[PDB]
Amino acid sequence: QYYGTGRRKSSVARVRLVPGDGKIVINNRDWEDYIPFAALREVIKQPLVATETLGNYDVLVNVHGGGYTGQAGAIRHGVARALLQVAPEYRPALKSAGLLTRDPRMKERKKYGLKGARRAPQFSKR
Amino acid sequence: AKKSMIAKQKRTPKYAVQAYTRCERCGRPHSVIRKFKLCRICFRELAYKGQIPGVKKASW
Amino acid sequence: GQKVHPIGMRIGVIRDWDSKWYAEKDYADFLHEDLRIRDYVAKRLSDASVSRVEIERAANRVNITIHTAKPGMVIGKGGSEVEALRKNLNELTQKRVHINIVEIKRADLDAKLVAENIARQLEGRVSFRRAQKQAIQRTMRAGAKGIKTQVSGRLGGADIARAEHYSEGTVPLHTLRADIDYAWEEADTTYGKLGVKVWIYRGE
Amino acid sequence: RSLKKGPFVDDHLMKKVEAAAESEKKQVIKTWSRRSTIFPTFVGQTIAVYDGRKHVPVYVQEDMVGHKLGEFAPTRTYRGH
Amino acid sequence: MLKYNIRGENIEVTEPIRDYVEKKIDKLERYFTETPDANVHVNLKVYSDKNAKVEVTIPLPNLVLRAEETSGDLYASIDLIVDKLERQIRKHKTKVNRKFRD
Amino acid sequence: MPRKGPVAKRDVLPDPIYNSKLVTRLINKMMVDGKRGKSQAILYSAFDIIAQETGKDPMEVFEQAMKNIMPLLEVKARRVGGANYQVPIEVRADRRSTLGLRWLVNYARLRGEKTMEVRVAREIMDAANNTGASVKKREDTHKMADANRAFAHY
Amino acid sequence: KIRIRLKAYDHRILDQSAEKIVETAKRSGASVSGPIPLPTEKSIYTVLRAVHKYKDSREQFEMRTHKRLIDIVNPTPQTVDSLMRLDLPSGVDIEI
RNA sequence: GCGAAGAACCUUACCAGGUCUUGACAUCCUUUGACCACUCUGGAGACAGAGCUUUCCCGGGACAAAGUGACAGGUGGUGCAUGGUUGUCGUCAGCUCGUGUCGUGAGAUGUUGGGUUAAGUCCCGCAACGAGCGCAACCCUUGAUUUUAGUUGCCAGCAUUUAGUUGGGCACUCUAAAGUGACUGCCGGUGCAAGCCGGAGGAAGGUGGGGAUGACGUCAAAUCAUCAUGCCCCUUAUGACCUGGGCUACACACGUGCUACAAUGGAUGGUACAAAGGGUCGCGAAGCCGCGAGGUGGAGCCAAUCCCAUAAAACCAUUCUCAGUUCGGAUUGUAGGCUGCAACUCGCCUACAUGAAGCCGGAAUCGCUAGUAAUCGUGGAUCAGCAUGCCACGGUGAAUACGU
Ligand SMILES: [Mg+2]
Ligand SMILES: [Mg+2]
Ligand SMILES: [Mg+2]
Ligand SMILES: [Mg+2]
Ligand SMILES: [Mg+2]
Ligand SMILES: [Mg+2]
Ligand SMILES: [Mg+2]
Ligand SMILES: [Mg+2]
Ligand SMILES: [Mg+2]
Ligand SMILES: [Mg+2]
Ligand SMILES: [Mg+2]
Ligand SMILES: [Mg+2]
Ligand SMILES: [Mg+2]
Ligand SMILES: [Mg+2]
Ligand SMILES: [Mg+2]
Ligand SMILES: [Mg+2]
Ligand SMILES: [Mg+2]
Ligand SMILES: [Mg+2]
Ligand SMILES: [Mg+2]
Ligand SMILES: [Mg+2]
Ligand SMILES: [Mg+2]
Ligand SMILES: [Mg+2]
Ligand SMILES: [Mg+2]
Ligand SMILES: [Mg+2]
Ligand SMILES: [Mg+2]
Ligand SMILES: [Mg+2]
Ligand SMILES: [Zn+2]
Repeated sequence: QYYGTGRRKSSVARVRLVPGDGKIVINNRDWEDYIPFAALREVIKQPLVATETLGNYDVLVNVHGGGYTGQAGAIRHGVARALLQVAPEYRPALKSAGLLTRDPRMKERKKYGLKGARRAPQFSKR
Repeated sequence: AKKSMIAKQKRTPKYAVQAYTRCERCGRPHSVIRKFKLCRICFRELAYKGQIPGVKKASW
Repeated sequence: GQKVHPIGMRIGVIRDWDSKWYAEKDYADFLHEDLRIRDYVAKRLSDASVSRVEIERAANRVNITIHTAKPGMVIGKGGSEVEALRKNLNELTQKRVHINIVEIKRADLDAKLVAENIARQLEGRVSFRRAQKQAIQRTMRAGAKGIKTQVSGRLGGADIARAEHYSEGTVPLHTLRADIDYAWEEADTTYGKLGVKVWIYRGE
Repeated sequence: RSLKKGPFVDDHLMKKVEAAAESEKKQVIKTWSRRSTIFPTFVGQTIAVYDGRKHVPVYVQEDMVGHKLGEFAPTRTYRGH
Repeated sequence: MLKYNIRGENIEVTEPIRDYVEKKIDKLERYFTETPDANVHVNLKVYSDKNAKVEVTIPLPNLVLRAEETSGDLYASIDLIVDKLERQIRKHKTKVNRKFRD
Repeated sequence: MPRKGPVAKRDVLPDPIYNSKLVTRLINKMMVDGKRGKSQAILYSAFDIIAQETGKDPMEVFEQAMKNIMPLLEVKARRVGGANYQVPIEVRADRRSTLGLRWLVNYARLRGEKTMEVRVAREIMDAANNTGASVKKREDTHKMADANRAFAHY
Repeated sequence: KIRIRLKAYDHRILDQSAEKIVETAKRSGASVSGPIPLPTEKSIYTVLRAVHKYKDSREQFEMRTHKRLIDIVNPTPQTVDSLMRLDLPSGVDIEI
């Protein structure tokens, strides 16, 4: 229950939320290991810190795809969409921090005549 | 010196390594795609004409 | 400034490509067979005002339809010229070939047919200015909302080449819901080589 | 052949010197095959190798075994600037 | 110290022609008292109606010198291409100095 | 000649452990080639040396290190007819912090010790005591700007 | 126990032809699952635009192929005959 | 790092030597109708001499045998004789026409003036009233969502498996067809109107992000060598075949790139996280062998099923301790692997040993405004073999913009 499938870059994160103690499960693996950076760890709890429910629910995460930071962003959007399903009363609170928005930034495409997205080969006058 | 060259490529060579690919319509050696067996020029000029199935100009 | 090919810009958007068949591992084998079929059709039917030819291939059977403005030479009283096609195509196709013939109504609306009629006059020692204008005023009665044509090359026997174009109507090239026809043809003269370009903004 | 399946020796070159052992460096051998590794049987013989426009004679030693014919027939004509 | 590069097309770059181009464009040193070493791109071409063309590019740091001429014979064009180049050096140098001195 | 003028500015996220804005903006300044782990880790461990060597507060001492090297004045040269005059001018609030971190890290690389870990931690100690290269350069900016006080507004 | 594979360059022919099978199959072999839209496979061909010079100016072409899937659970004696009779036009390749 | 999206022979257009003249490639002549292929000898091969066979099918035929002609053949010249194709100003916002009017006339007006815009985009005024090509939109792709559909995809809730495995179900993702959605739509202020500023709703707000799309014309811009083609030229050769060489040279000058000059680093051990593509004379697993490049082997796959294919930076431990070094790898000697008839000129990779310049680069100069620069890996075209080039994919991920 409480399905809040969220996305970031190339990552898709399906999150089912249940009341509990606060344990986070990612692909049948402890979340201390999957996310090594404590800096990447705080952003996971932003939807859980605007509303005081951090030590009340357990998240079961089955993410697939994207880089290690990619799942961190996609799991933040994952819980917020699922948490908003728990009670619509949280919408003004989460909207203030811009947590419902799905980030639209994606890596560009390479262009012919260019060495990347916008890099231009060195110009020589003469 | 091209009519001789095209005829030479048709017949079997001494060894399998002498063989190579040539454009069917015009006959230039460079830049031939073996999906269509056309060179890069005949491919463009004839894809515009709507005669290569599936092929269409690519925006993305 | 160079212009994109008006036909090529619209393949798969509003129109459909001529040769419509599907095969894998036989692509280059089938594709160059069509290039051979078109070469022979364009040879014998040079004076029949044939414009559109498509290939309809299905399970070792070749189906071809001919769009003709004047099918009387292609089929009709003689009833024996069309059958020579299937007898003159079995040697290179090696497949059971069936040919169909379709009338072209309002032949002045087809950019292909307008092109050579302009072209055929150029080697008839007709002035380039007159030849284009006569075709422009003929097509406007047919129901087209636009036409503009140019002839470029050693123009009127001049040593220095130049291009001349005449337009009236509406020919929006950048619009994608346009349905604009296109044709380019060669005018074989004794002073050089000339080419004519014609594009018509059709009705719908 | 730079593998175990080698070595590679040209037929018409190998056969010509093989029957020339009776000559024992009595006839110059005029050949074009530069892609043949020099065999022990070749030692003491003199062979004329085509260098692109002419034939250049080389006397085969024992130290030349295992090398190619063309190594001793320089092609590009360099004389400084 | 100027380094030259002549692209002779439809013509042969004979040594007398090379010396003529080198010595005539070499007098520009008097004007621009420090000419940093740079490459000169010179192009020569002759038509069927006996007309000669010269193109010169001398990319000095802030000074992009060009001049292109068409005349009867090869030597007239080279002698007449100094005037177009000398004007630009005199134009560019005296523009900088007098304007910052209001 | 072109351009509309003012533009938006990037946001900063509050880092854990040492929740601050300067710390997050300092991590991104000394990061190279987008390796957050390398640059972030040396800063977090550097604060340990701040506590062990002279333990006052890792959050503090770093503070007045910044407020001792951020410049108050600035020079924005302009070219007038005949000669170029270095015009003194104030420093905006945003560039106040930017010119501090850049001066801190440019001279932390030039300190000349074994590891960047020690070099950055030691440099802020000198700044917190009104010493070092980072403090030295700010005085050069002030001395030059106050020497040309004449045509400040004129 | 019969599967059908359909591929085509243009889906308009594909989707219309696919529907023809579904209606005919359910007449005898009522156990017919809906068409499955298998992923499309795409290929690009970048080509130099000019003839002689100008490698920096190019042009790109594509070839997108669409695929479908038809599954039948319990066949009928006429189901194979019904599938055999329904001959799709060109531009679509069938495979039992 | 331009034609060249692959120069060992071929390619090859050049050179040396060895050869042919209705010819290597098509038409019309005339006799047979299959014609060859192969083996042996001289062969560097092309080609010279012999034998086995050449079975055509249905008076037709295409090729081949035989000699003749009409003829063929030129990557020979002219891109200032041309067609077609492309670059550039420049995705800059301009360039013209019809009717009217002013001026003896070339010309003018419309297209100017006041606002606004990314935009001759729009409003008001006006001796002008309208139109066309351009701008904008229509096209593709990314970002949110509903119905259809559950296989080769997914595993909520389940029982089982070494492992979503197997049974089971489309719940969720997912794939792809059809739709909704963004249109200054609404509100407040400002203005007379265009419009401008802010705010709410929303995933997205002010042409959302990115592509395809390049007006009249300028440079007698490039291409007769992709193809076509006027004129000129050659034709026992400026045409045709073969081997070998060369296009890979080297006192030097310039442009474009790759690797470094180390401690945010080198070395050793463990381990996590992708997207986009290719595969039938093809991909090639497990297993066994070798330090290694690689060898044997043959599973499965005409593929959401199998393979290519273990992603690398990053993370965690030990060690090295500021040196031309445990940095850097050029260069070279030996021993091997792989493709190919063949690796010397002239291929790629592996093992051992040798260990160079180089410690941030003068004058000068280049790129980039957000998933951008920076950095790290991956795939594809050409391809028997060979890319530090080209075209695409994703991971991590900044600083600054006062202003003209
Ligand atoms: Mg350039
Ligand atoms: Mg090859
Ligand atoms: Mg003089
Ligand atoms: Mg380049
Ligand atoms: Mg050769
Ligand atoms: Mg025989
Ligand atoms: Mg014989
Ligand atoms: Mg030109
Ligand atoms: Mg614009
Ligand atoms: Mg005017
Ligand atoms: Mg105005
Ligand atoms: Mg606007
Ligand atoms: Mg307009
Ligand atoms: Mg309003
Ligand atoms: Mg808003
Ligand atoms: Mg547009
Ligand atoms: Mg020219
Ligand atoms: Mg030229
Ligand atoms: Mg020609
Ligand atoms: Mg070369
Ligand atoms: Mg090392
Ligand atoms: Mg070698
Ligand atoms: Mg070693
Ligand atoms: Mg030294
Ligand atoms: Mg050092
Ligand atoms: Mg390769
Ligand atoms: Zn071609």
